[PDB]
Amino acid sequence: VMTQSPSSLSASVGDRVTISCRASQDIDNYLSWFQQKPGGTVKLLIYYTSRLHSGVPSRFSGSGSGTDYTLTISSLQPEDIATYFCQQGNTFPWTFGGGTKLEIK
Amino acid sequence: IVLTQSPATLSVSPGERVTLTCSASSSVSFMYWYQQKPGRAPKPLIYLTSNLPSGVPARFSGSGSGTSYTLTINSLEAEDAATYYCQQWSSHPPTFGSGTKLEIK
Amino acid sequence: VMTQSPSSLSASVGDRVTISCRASQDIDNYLSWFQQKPGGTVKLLIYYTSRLHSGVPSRFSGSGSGTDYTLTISSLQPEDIATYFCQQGNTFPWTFGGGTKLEIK
Amino acid sequence: DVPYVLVKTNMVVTSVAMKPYEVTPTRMLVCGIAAKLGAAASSPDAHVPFCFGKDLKRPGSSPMEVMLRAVFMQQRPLRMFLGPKQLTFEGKPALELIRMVECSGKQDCP
Amino acid sequence: DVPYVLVKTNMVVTSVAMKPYEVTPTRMLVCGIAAKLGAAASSPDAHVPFCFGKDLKRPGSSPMEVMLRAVFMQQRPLRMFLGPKQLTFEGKPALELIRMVECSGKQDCP
Amino acid sequence: DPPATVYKYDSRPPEDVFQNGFTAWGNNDNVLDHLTGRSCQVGSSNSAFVSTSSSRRYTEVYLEHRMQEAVEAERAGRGTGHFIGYIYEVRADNNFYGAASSYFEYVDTYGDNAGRILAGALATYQSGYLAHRRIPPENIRRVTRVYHNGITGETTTTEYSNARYVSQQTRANPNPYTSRRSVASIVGTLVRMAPVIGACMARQAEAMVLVYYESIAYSF
Amino acid sequence: LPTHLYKNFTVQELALKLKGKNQEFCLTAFMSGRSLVRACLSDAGHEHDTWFDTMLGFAISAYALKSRIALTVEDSPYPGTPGDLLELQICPLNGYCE
Amino acid sequence: PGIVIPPKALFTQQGGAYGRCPNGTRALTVAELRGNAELQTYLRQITPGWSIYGLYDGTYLGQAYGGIIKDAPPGAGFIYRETFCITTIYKTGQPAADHYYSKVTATRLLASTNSRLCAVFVRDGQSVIGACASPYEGRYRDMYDALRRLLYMIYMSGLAVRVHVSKEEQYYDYEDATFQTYALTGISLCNPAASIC
Amino acid sequence: VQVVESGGGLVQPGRSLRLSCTTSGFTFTDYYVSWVRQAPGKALEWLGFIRNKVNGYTTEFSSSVKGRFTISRDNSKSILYLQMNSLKIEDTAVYYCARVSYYGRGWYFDYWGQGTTLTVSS
Amino acid sequence: VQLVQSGAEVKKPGASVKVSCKASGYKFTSYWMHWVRQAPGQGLEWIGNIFPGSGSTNYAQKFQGRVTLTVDTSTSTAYMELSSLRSEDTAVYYCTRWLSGAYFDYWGQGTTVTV
Amino acid sequence: VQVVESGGGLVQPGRSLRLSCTTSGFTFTDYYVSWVRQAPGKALEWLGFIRNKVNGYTTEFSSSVKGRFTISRDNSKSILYLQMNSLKIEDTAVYYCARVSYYGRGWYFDYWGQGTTLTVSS
Amino acid sequence: GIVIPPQEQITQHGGPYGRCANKTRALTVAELRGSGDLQEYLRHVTRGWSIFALYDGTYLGGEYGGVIKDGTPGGAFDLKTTFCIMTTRNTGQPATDHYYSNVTATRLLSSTNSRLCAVFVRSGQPVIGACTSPYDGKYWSMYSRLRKMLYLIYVAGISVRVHVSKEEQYYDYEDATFETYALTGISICNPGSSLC
Repeated sequence: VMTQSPSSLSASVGDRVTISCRASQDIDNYLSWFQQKPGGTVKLLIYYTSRLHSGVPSRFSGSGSGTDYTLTISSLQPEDIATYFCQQGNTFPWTFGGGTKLEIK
Repeated sequence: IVLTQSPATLSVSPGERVTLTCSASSSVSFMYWYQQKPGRAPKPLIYLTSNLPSGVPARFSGSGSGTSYTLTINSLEAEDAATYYCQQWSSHPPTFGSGTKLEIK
Repeated sequence: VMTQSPSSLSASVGDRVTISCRASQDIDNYLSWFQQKPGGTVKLLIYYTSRLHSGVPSRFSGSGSGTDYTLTISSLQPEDIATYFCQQGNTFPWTFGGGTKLEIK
Repeated sequence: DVPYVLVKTNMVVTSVAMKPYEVTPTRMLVCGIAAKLGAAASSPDAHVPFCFGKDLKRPGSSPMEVMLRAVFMQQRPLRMFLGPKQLTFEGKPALELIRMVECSGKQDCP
Repeated sequence: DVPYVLVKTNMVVTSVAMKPYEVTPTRMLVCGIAAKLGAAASSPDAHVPFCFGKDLKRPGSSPMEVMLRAVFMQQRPLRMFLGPKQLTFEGKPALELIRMVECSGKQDCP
Repeated sequence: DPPATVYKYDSRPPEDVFQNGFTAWGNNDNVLDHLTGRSCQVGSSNSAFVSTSSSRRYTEVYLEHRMQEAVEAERAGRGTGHFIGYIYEVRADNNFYGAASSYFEYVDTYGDNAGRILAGALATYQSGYLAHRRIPPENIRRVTRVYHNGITGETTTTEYSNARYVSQQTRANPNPYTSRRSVASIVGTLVRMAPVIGACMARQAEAMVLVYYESIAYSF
Repeated sequence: LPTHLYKNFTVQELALKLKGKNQEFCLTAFMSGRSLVRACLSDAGHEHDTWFDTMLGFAISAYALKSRIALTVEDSPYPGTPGDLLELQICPLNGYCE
Repeated sequence: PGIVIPPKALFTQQGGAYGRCPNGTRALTVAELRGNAELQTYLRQITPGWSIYGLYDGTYLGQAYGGIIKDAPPGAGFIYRETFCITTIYKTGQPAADHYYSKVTATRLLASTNSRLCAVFVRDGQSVIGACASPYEGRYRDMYDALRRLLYMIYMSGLAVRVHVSKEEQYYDYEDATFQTYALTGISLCNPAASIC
Repeated sequence: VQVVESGGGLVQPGRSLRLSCTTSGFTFTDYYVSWVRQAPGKALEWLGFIRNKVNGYTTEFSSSVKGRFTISRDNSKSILYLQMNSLKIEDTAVYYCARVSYYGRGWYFDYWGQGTTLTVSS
Repeated sequence: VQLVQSGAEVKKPGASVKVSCKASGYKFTSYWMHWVRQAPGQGLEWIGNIFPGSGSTNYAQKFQGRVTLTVDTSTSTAYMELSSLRSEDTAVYYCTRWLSGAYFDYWGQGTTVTV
Repeated sequence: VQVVESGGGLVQPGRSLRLSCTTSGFTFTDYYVSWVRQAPGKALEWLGFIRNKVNGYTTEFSSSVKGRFTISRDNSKSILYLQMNSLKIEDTAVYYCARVSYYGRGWYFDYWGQGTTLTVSS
Repeated sequence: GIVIPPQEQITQHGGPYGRCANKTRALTVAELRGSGDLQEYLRHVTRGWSIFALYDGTYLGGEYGGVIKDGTPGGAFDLKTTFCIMTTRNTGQPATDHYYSNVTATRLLSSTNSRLCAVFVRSGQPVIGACTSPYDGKYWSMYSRLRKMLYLIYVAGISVRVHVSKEEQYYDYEDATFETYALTGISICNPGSSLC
């Protein structure tokens, strides 16, 4: 079982924003983040902890250990409005998070 | 290996600056130096090159290159009345210079 | 058995002469010649069919194959008066000829 | 004796020796000294003995001996598994080698 | 197979191989390629193959293998007895070797 | 394809190489004598071919073994335990010749009775190139000064740039070399032990120990 | 019987002969500026074992590489005779034993 | 980029104590453990009661904690009493035929007390296939004394070789291997003029 | 590097169906591919994956759908097939086929495709 | 850490002499010791060295067959023995320590020998 | 090279006699030696030869003389002897000592001596 | 000179089409010419118009009269009989001990089973030959030790001493100008060493 917070969040252009995703027990740094725009295409942002996938701008970054891991966005732009997810990869079967909806005021 | 020093004996006025050179028949990487007093054991003075040991005053320094090394005396006193030798240990067996004694005017 | 002909033959100075020498069957080029001076002297002249022994003058010559073998002297000189023979070495025991005399008149 | 197996990384084999086995006449020990490349002169891994017992009742080189000869002649780095039991060499304790693997790369040889 | 034995002269070994025996175990074949001096660039007398067998119940090496290794490493001319039987090699049939001597000079190796 | 850069190992200090470069010894230009090592032996060193390598991993591992020799030498009881070595960068030009292709040309031209199998293996292993009689400093570009400090074990690498290097676009000669028939006799090839490095390559770097290669290739 | 250790020597000679009903193997060491040391090994007592062949191979390999060796010899009960070989060690290549 | 995952059936019931697995057997890596769902599901019924288990470069925890897997530097798993070991042979049950490769060169070695001598053949700087040979076990064990001489010969020099391979059995000696290993049944030196390689 | 899915529509209860997942741009015999599900009012759940050539084309399945949904490869056409022996009402979802990579000691998804809709109704 | 040695001797030519150099203050097993002599009005000269932990020794070529270096662990004293003395052997003999690096640090007194 | 015979004179039926052939100028242990006769009426008849060191100094004869004449060597003096038994009333002939050389793949003679004379009367 | 084999080594059944049995080799023409007993034994057996072929020529027998002819090497093996002779003989001499001082190995010979032989040289001329075999002979147990040193001397060209035993004689070489005996030792020595 895996959870996230906040369920929904809204801000403005230039507001530093962080998302908290946590697990039930030690996972040994195996979290991957995903971004799903309304169009239905699902892309990868960060696969191993705190390392950026090819094509993702340097704004996104992550940190953490043990049970708590936090994704951080330097600044929100009009093209960042989507839903984000966190996925674990330590033990089969893999489990996905509940997702967080991020709007722009 | 053959080592040559010059002059055999050195004379100088107090407080001046003087140097001695010991040459070699073949090139060696490093040039050790030793100080020797009459009726007692000699004591170490420099190791490798331009590198002083603990306790020896900073008023002694040396420099040089392949097949030619020098020892620089920058602050003369009555204590410096002694004998100097240079040693190689890059090719077995080691060789010692014949030495040079210092005399105060 | 082995035979020769003619028994005797004569010539003069500068007269080319050839002697015949044959065997019962093919001897595979193992035929030799000899020169027995008028008294108490034997010297080899040709050992293979055509190969010449050292010390024999080059005027002598020989050729043949199968059962027919001949010896030819380019020109006769007085010293040539002697008796000549033949000998084969294909199989044991070796056998000699009857002889041939060379005369001058 | 060492209570657990030790794993050393990036050593070479620098000598080979032969000596009769005292406990039982039907064996002998092949012994050598290993050194860690570029290690500290005062480090405990800069000089280490090791030995393993060969059998005599069957002719032919054991799989260990050929590899040891090849590495000794060519001087490649390798990873060696040492322990747990100890033997004697040069009048001093020495470890027993169980496994021997040549080095492949930085992902394998830290 | 050729019903009569052939003899070759001025042959030099250029390659060796090793492969199992098809029809019955406890046997082994050793094979190679021999080149003839003075042969044309596309001559049929170049690259003549040869094979001979080995018994696996006797350890060590038979004399033929030792001589083959020596003359291979030193690259000397030899005299070859080949045939009459034939053996498989790399999808092609190759003749058998029954005796092999090194040449000394033009007296017996024209 | 022929390369543009070649590398060589040496111990002579860089402060005089740039004014002198490297030079051959004599006028013997036979290829097989150079490959077998007979022309690089002590008391018989008379060769007109300077030998260089075109792969840097081989030179680096060679220098690493040379550096490690001093540690065991000191531990045995002789030498301080400090090492100074160098690796050089030389530009390739049309005057250089390959070794494996020249050896195969010689073997093809003069027959298999004059050939030696392990000579070609040594030539291909070391990927060597022959610089003929002279290799001028104008092709020298950069040097690496490797220092081993025995008091603590730290390894230090530094580089410098030549002030006389000249930039030109020229690559190695594609045509193999041809040599006359040898007049001497050869028993074997000379090879240094641990690692396997050709005699002619290590003799110009520096008693020396040389052992026939055909004697070690099989296990006794 | 006394036992002695020799270090940093080089193999100079090598022989294999038939002496009596059993084979024999001998070698001679050398170092500059001192005496020579000679020892022999016999395939007697040992039988149906591969000890002799392995020691022969080791000694031949040591001689071929022209490397330095360390040897242990047992004192001969009477003078002027080779002793009995006990242990052989190969010094590091291009170097010296410690 | 990947690894070869050993099958589940090779799991040893009697684990090695303090890192010494029985002869002819090798320890297990964490990467090879994270890629076997069947092995992980099977393992949950065997480790109760707050236990802890060691691995080659990690540590395994029991069902009381929840089966978490954690990484560690090499050699850190033998400090604990119990360790996982896996057998290193596998009979495929497949028909045998002559398979071969070309232009290869041997570059690696491996051995233990009672195990095969193995090598890795590389073409153009990349691994191709692995081969092994034993004098104590297998169908082709009689050829060890013969093949080892030529193997040592081709090791010392950079001669190109053609390697013959039998696929009736497979070996899992090299840990975290990125290639397959089979048995060795032949060696042939390369020769272009005769069209071999 | 992209991947496209085809097939879907309406399947009655007790009826079978097979989907498609066609790839391009990458060597198909080297990499791992997998399948994902997304219930309308729920999160994402994982089904299984097929291994590559070196591992011998073996497959792993999740306990939810054990012995119902198989996976097959067709190397000559670079097509992935997913068979469904039975379908029920609860199985309506958007299906994704995705790739798998390998880092130091792990596995991660890196491409996803575009998705398709499958519905079960009467 | 100091080094203390014996006194000055006088000997008849043809005999042999034996000199001691006792060390104290540190673990003597893991450091080399060097032997160097100085003739009157002449430069230094190297004899040999010994490692107590292994017992291996190295000698100069010109002293081979004449000198022998021994060490006693019970008293931590090193012994040097030279045989077949001649008139050229009159010199002052020193014992010094090596650090497996760095430099010679601790010397000793004279211990002159007259032949 | 010089080869000279000695011995002979006159002999009566049933009396033996040994002839001497003494040589110089060559290594005696490596070559062959033969004895030939010239009874009145030419027709030189070959009798026998002795071998060299490499073959063990064996002997082969001709005709039916086997069991009558023998040949022995004294290698330290370069002297060879020929022993005869009961001389037949017709054995009268000049005996010749000659050396045998080997070339190609056959044999021949090369050098000849002066000869010795033996007359047998009653 | 040329070594002429003895008569008692003839085999009763010649090789079929040019393959003599094991431990056997064909007879050369030169050896045939120089033997009386062999010629005598060849006759009284060959009859009709039977033709026979030798290693380096041809033999005509029966009613031809016994005519020997020279030919190219291995150029007549196609006939149905080739004379084959054994290459082993017991001498009956006691256990001697002989050596030949400085010698260098020059040639090697081997065949199926049989033995490995070497020819030793001094300033360009043959001196003696020796052979070793793991299948038969009094000194079969010494093969595994001598083969290593023989390989080493051949490859490295080492000047060595040779211990030989004259109990057995072998005729493995064609038209040999030297004798052959059984090898029993080998030693690498300095001048005047005692261990030799």
